[PDB]
Amino acid sequence: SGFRKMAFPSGKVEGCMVQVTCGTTTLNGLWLDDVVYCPRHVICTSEDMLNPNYEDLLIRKSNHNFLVQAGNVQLRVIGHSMQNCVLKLKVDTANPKTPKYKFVRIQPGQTFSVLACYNGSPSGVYQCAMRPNFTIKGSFLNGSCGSVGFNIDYDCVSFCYMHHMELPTGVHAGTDLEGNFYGPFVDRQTAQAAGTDTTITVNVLAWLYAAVINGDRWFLNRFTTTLNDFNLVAMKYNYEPLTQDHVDILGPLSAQTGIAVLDMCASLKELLQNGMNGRTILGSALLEDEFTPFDVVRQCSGVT
Amino acid sequence: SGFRKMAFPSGKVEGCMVQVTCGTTTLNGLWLDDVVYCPRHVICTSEDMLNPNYEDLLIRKSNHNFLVQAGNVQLRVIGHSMQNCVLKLKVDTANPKTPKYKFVRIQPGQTFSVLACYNGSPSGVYQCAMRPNFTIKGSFLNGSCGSVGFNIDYDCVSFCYMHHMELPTGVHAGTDLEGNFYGPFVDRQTAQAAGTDTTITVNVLAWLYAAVINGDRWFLNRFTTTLNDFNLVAMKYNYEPLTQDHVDILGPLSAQTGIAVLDMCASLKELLQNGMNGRTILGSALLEDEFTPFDVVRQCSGVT
Ligand SMILES: *[C@@H](CC(=O)OCC)[C@H](C[C@@H]1CCNC1=O)NC(=O)[C@H](Cc1ccccc1)NC(=O)[C@H](N)Cc1ccc(F)cc1
Ligand SMILES: *[C@@H](CC(=O)OCC)[C@H](C[C@@H]1CCNC1=O)NC(=O)[C@H](Cc1ccccc1)NC(=O)[C@H](N)Cc1ccc(F)cc1
Repeated sequence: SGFRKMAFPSGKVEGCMVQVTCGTTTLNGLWLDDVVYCPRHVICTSEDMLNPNYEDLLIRKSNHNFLVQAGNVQLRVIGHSMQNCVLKLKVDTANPKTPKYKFVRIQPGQTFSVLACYNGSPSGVYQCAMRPNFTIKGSFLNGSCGSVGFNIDYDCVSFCYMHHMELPTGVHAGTDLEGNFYGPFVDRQTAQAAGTDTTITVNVLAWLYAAVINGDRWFLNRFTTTLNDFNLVAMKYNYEPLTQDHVDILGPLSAQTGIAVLDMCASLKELLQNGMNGRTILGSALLEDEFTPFDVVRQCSGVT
Repeated sequence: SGFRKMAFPSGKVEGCMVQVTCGTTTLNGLWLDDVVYCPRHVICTSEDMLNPNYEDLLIRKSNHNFLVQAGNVQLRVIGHSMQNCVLKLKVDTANPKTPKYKFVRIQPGQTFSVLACYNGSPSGVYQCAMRPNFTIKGSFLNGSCGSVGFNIDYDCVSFCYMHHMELPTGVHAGTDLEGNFYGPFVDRQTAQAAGTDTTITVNVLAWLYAAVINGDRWFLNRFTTTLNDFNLVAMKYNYEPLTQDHVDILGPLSAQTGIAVLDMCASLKELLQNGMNGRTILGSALLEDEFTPFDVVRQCSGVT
């Protein structure tokens, strides 16, 4: 029993992290086979911030202008190209520690693990959700760009995020590993705003199931509701509408606990309208929305 | 910016995890050089658990009663012995992935990362604190015994915890890697109770500094206090006394924010006496006590 913010083991990703330096600028890269992927803003200076001419900046760069180090050991760059907002540096040594991997794009509300790195050295691992406004509430400092987010599906590492920037509101934005931003963001220093965020309803319901599995049941009465009645309340509290698909994905948790999905919706409706009245659920005094149904299963079942 | 529950990168520990089977009973082991360490209750059956006579059980077994697997490769056992509550199985091959390591015994209030494993396969990593009552609030299912906790100091893995059992209250108990339990617990299935738990004051103060660094400042007041005055309030609310060494460990956070520790104590005193009033600190409606001053520095400064 117990429930924690649990990340995937990070070893397979740690072995792929490198440092990329161009001029005075250093950030992280992801070394897979004979290519290093990193944010293309490594080729910028301060003069280029508002309107970087990335093609111009890259044409002026040779392979020798890129300094790639793995564990502070230099790899030699033998080619360079741009894909969207990512630079792809071909190196003359393939990474013998490359895991089976895929590049995936995650959907809003889904979670991933982030390996926070500085100067090619991993600092820590934590769990993040892609918010409905396509930002993440990460933990990143200067030097962290090129850190990646990932999930492990079976034995495949599914890379889904590469870190690029922090908005003034303290949230984070980045790309998939093909260099396309999540959300309405660009890698130039225009003033950019995220949309109003909302609460990920299906994930709150999943977390309430995790509480029931762990014995924290005080919020469970034998109440039930309809999907439409629940959504009329959810919207008053800035919760995402619940669809029948979301109901379907909660099936395994409903199956384990014996609590129908719309009964849990009724419990959540009561928690929203009346509050938690000083009580905690799974150690939190707020309703938590960064655990997916799969996250709860995997933690409450022991998948490896 | 940002602040998450962040674990250490787990790759150096992943390479040490093995599966140990004795008859029908399987759990995890830690493979370092040519020794595998695991909980000694692997040698037990149902009737042993009231009062396992572990010396008898161990001496009557042969090396061939132990099946150790690193992935799918079998490691032949060439000796078996017991140190306190840990079994040491000498194997015929040294682990080629053995990191620099130490076995350390951590003090109450300190944090560590847990690599939760099943059948020798890592499943996830999360951060834990040793509670003042010498239990941990972990996330463990059947098959997780032998999972370890650790910190990474420089490039040395400091192993501090190996998982053995769950108390009826839902909290967890285990040993250091010398096989000595934290707290008064024993590896017998008997009614065992943890003493009252208290809140780790120095950690709450570190988390309030993390909040200020991240721009949450509403709870700051203009007052100061003394260690003696504050400690009268701490004991009213079941907080651990604050020591001068705790004040000094907070100095790096005081230096970064310009808020004296005793000023922060005065702010915490008001939070304990009035609560939060439907406001939040770092996205929580409770005072969080599982981040040490170092965890905040390491995260808010980018230690790798
Ligand atoms: C990574 C840059 C790096 O490591 O390379 C050289 C050391 C860094 C990460 C953030 C710093 C602090 N916390 C972070 O998450 N990113 C930047 O500094 C980023 C560079 C950039 C990226 C894309 C367009 C323009 C500049 N700059 C910023 O994050 C600041 N906040 C400026 C900014 C940029 C874009 C916005 F929409 C708002 C604000
Ligand atoms: C690990 C055991 C394992 O993997 O062996 C393979 C068959 C497991 C971990 C707990 C399972 C569910 N969540 C956990 O954390 N440990 C046990 O099952 C443990 C075995 C044991 C260990 C030491 C003395 C006696 C039995 N048994 C228990 O944890 C239950 N809760 C019984 C118990 C034991 C000791 C106490 F103080 C209170 C309750």
